[PDB]
Amino acid sequence: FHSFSFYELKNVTNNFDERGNKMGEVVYKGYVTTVAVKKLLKQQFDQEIKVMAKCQHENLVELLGFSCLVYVYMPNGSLLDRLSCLDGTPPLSWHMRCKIAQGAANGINFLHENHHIHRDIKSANILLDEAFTAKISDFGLARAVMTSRIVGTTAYMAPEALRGEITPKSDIYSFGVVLLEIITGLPAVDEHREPQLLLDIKEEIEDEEKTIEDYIDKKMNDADSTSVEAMYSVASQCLHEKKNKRPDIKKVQQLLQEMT
Ligand SMILES: CC(=O)N1CCN([C@H]2CC[C@H](Nc3ncnn4ccc([C@H](C)CC(N)=O)c34)CC2)CC1
Repeated sequence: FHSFSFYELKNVTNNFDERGNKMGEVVYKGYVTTVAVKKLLKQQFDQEIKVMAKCQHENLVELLGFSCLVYVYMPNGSLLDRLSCLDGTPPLSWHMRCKIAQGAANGINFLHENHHIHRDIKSANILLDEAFTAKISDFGLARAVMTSRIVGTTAYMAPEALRGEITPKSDIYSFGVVLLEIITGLPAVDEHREPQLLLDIKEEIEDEEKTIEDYIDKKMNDADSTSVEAMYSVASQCLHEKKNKRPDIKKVQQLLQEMT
């Protein structure tokens, strides 16, 4: 990685302009080569560099350098934003959704093959490059087992992860939630919606209260029941309450390939 100075990153962000250079959180839009600057805690900074040095893959965001963490800028933002058509972007087609799901699984496979647990798999952490290729980001919580500090997004977390367990099996559950967001175009949690949690639609379908067809994102024109049901079957297997009954990432990756 390339080592940068604080002023060397201050003026590229136009003196950290909150609008306009602010992307979110804090993340700022600079130029070196279009880049994403994450200004931060110190413990999570060191781990982020450690994971990025060993983990290089086409389905993982690339770290450019450090100071502040600089990444190559993903022109099509997050999968979360694209699924909600944020800022007027056109809906993702079923064909693109399938490639994104496959790409995300390839990224998680690489992390797991290298004995790494992500711990924060979610659609906000799946970035999209110039060709809409899935790029897994945010390795600040990533680990190479119990914990007193329960971390992550509750809407995506496995039951054992909320109880304090750290296991690659929890990454599988979280990926299952992402797969449901891809099928439905719905956010994992919505307080102004019934059911509030998306993972709960699995129960509604299993109890025959509703069908998968009832939940298919209506903002697509190219979905077919066969591939939609095959992705839902993967999502359902991933969302097993018993961690040992979930498929490993290699089986998920295998099932998503047989889908196309
Ligand atoms: C409410 C509203 O307007 N928005 C629109 C903007 N949106 C976000 C803002 C951050 C953004 N992050 C990144 N973009 C591009 N490349 N890139 C490389 C690494 C990173 C990040 C540090 C990691 C990450 N997982 O975010 C990025 C993704 C889209 C929030 C909702």
